[PDB]
Amino acid sequence: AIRFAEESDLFSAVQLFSFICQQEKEAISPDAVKCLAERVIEGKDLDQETVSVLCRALRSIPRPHRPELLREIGEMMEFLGGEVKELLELPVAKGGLKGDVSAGDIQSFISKFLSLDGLLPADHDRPGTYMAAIVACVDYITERLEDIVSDENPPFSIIPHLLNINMEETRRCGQAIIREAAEQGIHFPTLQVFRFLLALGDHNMRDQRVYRHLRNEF
Amino acid sequence: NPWNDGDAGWRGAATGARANRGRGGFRRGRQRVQVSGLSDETTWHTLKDHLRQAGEVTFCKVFSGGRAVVEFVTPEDAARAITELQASELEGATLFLREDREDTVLVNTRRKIREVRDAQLRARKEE
Amino acid sequence: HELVRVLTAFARAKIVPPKRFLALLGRRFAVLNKRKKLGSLPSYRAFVNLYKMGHDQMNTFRFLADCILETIDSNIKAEKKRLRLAQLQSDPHLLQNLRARERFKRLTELKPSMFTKLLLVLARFGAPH
Amino acid sequence: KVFKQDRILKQCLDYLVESNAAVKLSATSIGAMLNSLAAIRFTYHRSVKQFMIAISTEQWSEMDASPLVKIVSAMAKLSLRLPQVLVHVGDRLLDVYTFLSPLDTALVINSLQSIGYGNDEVLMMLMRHAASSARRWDEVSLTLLFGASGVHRLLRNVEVAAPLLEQAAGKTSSPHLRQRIAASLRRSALPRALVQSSTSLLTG
Repeated sequence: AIRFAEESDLFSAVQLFSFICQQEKEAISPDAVKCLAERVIEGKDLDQETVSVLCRALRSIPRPHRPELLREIGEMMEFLGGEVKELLELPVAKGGLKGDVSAGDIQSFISKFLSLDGLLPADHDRPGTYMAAIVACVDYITERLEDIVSDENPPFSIIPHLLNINMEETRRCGQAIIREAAEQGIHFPTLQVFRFLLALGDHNMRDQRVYRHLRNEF
Repeated sequence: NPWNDGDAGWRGAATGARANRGRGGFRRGRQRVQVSGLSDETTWHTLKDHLRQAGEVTFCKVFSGGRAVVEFVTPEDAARAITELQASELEGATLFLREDREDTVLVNTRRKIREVRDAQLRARKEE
Repeated sequence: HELVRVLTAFARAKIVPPKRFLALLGRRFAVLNKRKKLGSLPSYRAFVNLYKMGHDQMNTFRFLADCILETIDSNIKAEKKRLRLAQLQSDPHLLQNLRARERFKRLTELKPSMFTKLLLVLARFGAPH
Repeated sequence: KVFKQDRILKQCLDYLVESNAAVKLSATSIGAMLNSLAAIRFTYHRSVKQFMIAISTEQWSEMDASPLVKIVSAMAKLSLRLPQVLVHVGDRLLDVYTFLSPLDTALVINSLQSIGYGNDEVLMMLMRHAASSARRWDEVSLTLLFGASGVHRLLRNVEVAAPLLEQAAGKTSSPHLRQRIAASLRRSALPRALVQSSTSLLTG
């Protein structure tokens, strides 16, 4: 890994990083991938599914090793946040997310990027680009809330992740999704209804339009 | 029923009151007799225990008021049970037994003895 | 109402529908319902249509039933509001039956002979009473 | 796996009582944990005793019979004779004894006999219940009952023993058990005619 900081290409570097992050604990060393950290951080344009692969590799860091590579994790966070921020406003002609039409495709992407938060400890801050990217996702879903829910595959699976984020801003979007659903009169299985009711209880949101729907559905 | 449309509900949920029934041990680390006069407390286990004295049982189900239906394994398990366990005593709930001599298949069995005899009767009437 | 008209014309021609397409229309009914509330009579029209070409998706029926109940509830609440505001200011058998019939028609916008079949089908579905 | 690592299980069983989590646990979970701890012959008995003491009176008041028999069996196989919990079990058994299956009665009789429980009237009522369902007993229940330690004392009255004596001769087939019951008959208060008649068919 020492020589591959300059004798490797970005695609090969990220593929090797993914392979190493997928390996078991007993054959993982920090110093090996600490160099790949600054090797793969540099990039210009990368496909959405490939950056999703990088997010998956970021997830796959073993938990005891995780505190050791916190700085590399933060640098990767900054890079991927900048890339997703540039990617959201790109048109669908170049694969950008603003020209997308479906609900599964996005929920496969913002779900990974939002679950990516659970890496840094609670007593630590978050990268500025990461927070701005979360804000960008919130705006991108609030601008087209109506078509996402009306799909045959509703996006409700993304609801918990936004509520997992300490960021309050995300709670407004999470509540807005179920608000539009209540104004749409959808039906849910009883387990999902109870889960949403518990989520209402924990974060003590004070919306009234969804209160009637939750009461009738419970 | 259609309004359930496959929703398991709270009966099939994973509530803490459901794992209590699971007394397995948590080891591996994850033709039919109509019987009346029983007590509603009488479990199906006690039902099988009492009426297996006559013959083996595949299915059995209780109803409110002591009415219950039991399906036998073989016709011999029935031919003995229809007349042996009548008015026997169990848990202060002396049983009274009736047997559905007509079956969902035996009705079609009776259809032909009905119709050929009807043809004979018609021949008699014509003559 | 255009989609309800589409449904009743399709029923008039007695075609064999692509049931998935009907379910998609039923789902979009609630999308359009936000702009303008669907009437009780059009909603029951759609109910009897989707009944008579063998639709079995439940949720489409549930939305229409809840819409009809919502219309009835809103009418009753408006009547009670009027009576409360009035409070805040401070053969003979036919003679009796005319008031009941007019109140029924004013409230649910439908005959009893057809309300009593909507309740019949809802009971048939096994909905919680 | 029958993995004997008691020095590890001691940590978990200390944690269960340190956090006061032994009281809110479901009864079935307790009846499985203790039965499992009675499978590898646990050694640090004092911690198990402190675990047993923690559960309060409210819990014993309405436990189902099926976890209760598991708990008493786990206590017996662990060779525990706690005084103030046996009275709870004894008075709680007053209300649910009719619901016990024949296997449960057979298990309860020997589980109580092996722990030195000496409240005679409850064992007599259990024996009466067992004799009531005498026609409903299979071979395993006969082995668990007639093979109990010191069963001679539980052969007291004539009408509480005869109803099950026949079934014993008819069903069980191991000669060793036949000789055991024949020998045990001689140390009871049953009359000589009945003892002689029973041993006339039992021995074999």
